[PDB]
Amino acid sequence: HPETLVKVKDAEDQLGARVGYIELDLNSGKILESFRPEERFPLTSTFKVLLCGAVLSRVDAGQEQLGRRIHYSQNDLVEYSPVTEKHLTDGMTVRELCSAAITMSDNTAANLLLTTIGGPKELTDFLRQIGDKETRLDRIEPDLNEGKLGDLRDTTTPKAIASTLRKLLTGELLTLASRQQLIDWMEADKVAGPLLRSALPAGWFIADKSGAGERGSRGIIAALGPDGKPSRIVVIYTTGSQATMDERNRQIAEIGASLIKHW
Ligand SMILES: [Cl-]
Ligand SMILES: [Cl-]
Ligand SMILES: [Cl-]
Ligand SMILES: [Cl-]
Ligand SMILES: [Mg+2]
Ligand SMILES: [Mg+2]
Ligand SMILES: [Mg+2]
Repeated sequence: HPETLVKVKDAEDQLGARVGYIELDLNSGKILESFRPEERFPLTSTFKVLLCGAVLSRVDAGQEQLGRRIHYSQNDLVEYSPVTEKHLTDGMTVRELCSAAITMSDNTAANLLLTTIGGPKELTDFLRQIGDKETRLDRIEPDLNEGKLGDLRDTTTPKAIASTLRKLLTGELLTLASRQQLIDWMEADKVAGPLLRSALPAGWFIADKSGAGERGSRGIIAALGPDGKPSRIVVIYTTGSQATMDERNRQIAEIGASLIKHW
């Protein structure tokens, strides 16, 4: 909607950075709205949904078990690891790690999951296999969050990741049980959801994953809609801003508020 595009432009002006935006119809994949849809942005922590997709593909294939216990050590622990820092001595199962990575934004959990699949290159190969030609993961947390100028590492485009999320959450890439488990993780309540959840109306469905990195990187991918059922995918990315985190959050949240208002 033009009203949403105005809010995307206002965000670029206020934040002093590029903003990328896409909305897709969930059922058809038709592009409803877009702004800088094929420009590159850091994935930031939005990659964690793609990662758990890859894990679930391996579960479907009999190559991984959700109940497999992963044991790890103190120097696997990186910053922003609220769940994994509670399990150094007992380990965590693969399903516990995906829940932690997606719902609690746990960096160590995502790194351990990356190990389970064989690393960033294997995630990139899985993406290529399912038809995503743009998205790339090169590094693990927190390195992938650096957001360096002119660096193509750990980037996607809004259009590419929107299409990939649609492939994972709908149709036949994952089994129904896997599809439902990924949605469950993404729908689970989080500690704070400033970008879309905070103002989302009661009774709306939302399955989302946000990310924040260095150098102004911020992103969210989501499936959402009224009446407890998703009907659109929205992706919003920015990088480069040196505005405060609160200002960055507020400008992105206004884009979401407009999407909902003019739905
Ligand atoms: Cl454009
Ligand atoms: Cl573009
Ligand atoms: Cl492993
Ligand atoms: Cl959020
Ligand atoms: Mg050990
Ligand atoms: Mg649930
Ligand atoms: Mg809820």
